[PDB]
Amino acid sequence: FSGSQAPYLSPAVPFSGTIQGGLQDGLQITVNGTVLSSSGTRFAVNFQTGFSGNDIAFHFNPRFEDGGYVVCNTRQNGSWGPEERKTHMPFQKGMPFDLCFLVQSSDFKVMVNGILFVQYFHRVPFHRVDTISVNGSVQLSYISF
Ligand SMILES: CC(=O)N[C@@H]1[C@@H](O)[C@H](O[C@@H]2O[C@H](CO)[C@H](O)[C@H](O[C@@H]3O[C@H](CO)[C@@H](O[C@@H]4O[C@H](CO)[C@H](O)[C@H](O[C@@H]5O[C@H](CO)[C@@H](O[C@@H]6O[C@H](CO)[C@H](O)[C@H](O)[C@H]6O)[C@H](O)[C@H]5NC(C)=O)[C@H]4O)[C@H](O)[C@H]3NC(C)=O)[C@H]2O)[C@@H](CO)O[C@H]1O
Repeated sequence: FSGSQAPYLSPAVPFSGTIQGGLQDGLQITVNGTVLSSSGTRFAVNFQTGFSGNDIAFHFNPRFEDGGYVVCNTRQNGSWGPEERKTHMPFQKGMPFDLCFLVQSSDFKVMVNGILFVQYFHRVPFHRVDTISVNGSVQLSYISF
């Protein structure tokens, strides 16, 4: 590791932890782990304000359902917005993955196993994000910065 916040090593799922200094343009956050085989049909990574879960700037939510698709959304003052759905599944049940979020001024760039998968254009100010959560059908090796 060569970043500036110590990695969360082998974090238990569900996980919620502080992002030191908050999201910043240029910050890269990696979630590295394995999708579980028979422990649910969904997982999510949430970039959120505090630990309540009612204000999530970016919810990245693969669903092994209806062919496999990924939901991208924002929750503000407790309410979900209109979902962006990509109708391709880049993960696989039982399989290891490397999931990398690069914060840019206009969007998150989301890379799955070294391929840019989606760009989520910010709906709310990313500076207000100070917490990352991961939940659902995954086990994690690390979350790094
Ligand atoms: C004229 C007419 O009659 N028209 C109707 C339409 O109105 C109707 O359309 C449907 O209308 C309903 C409302 O009535 C709704 O809008 C339907 O849309 C669906 O809405 C659901 C619920 O919001 C969507 O599912 C949710 O999606 C969001 C992202 O957008 C999240 O993925 C939600 O997942 C939850 O996420 C939480 C945070 O990560 C998580 O909680 C965490 O869990 C952790 C443990 O793992 C830990 O506990 C932590 O503390 C906690 O915060 C939850 O576990 C997680 N829940 C689940 C179940 O995973 C997700 O629930 C859904 O995607 C959306 N679908 C669509 C298509 O938009 C809308 O379809 C239609 C159809 O009925 O009929 C017409 O006739």
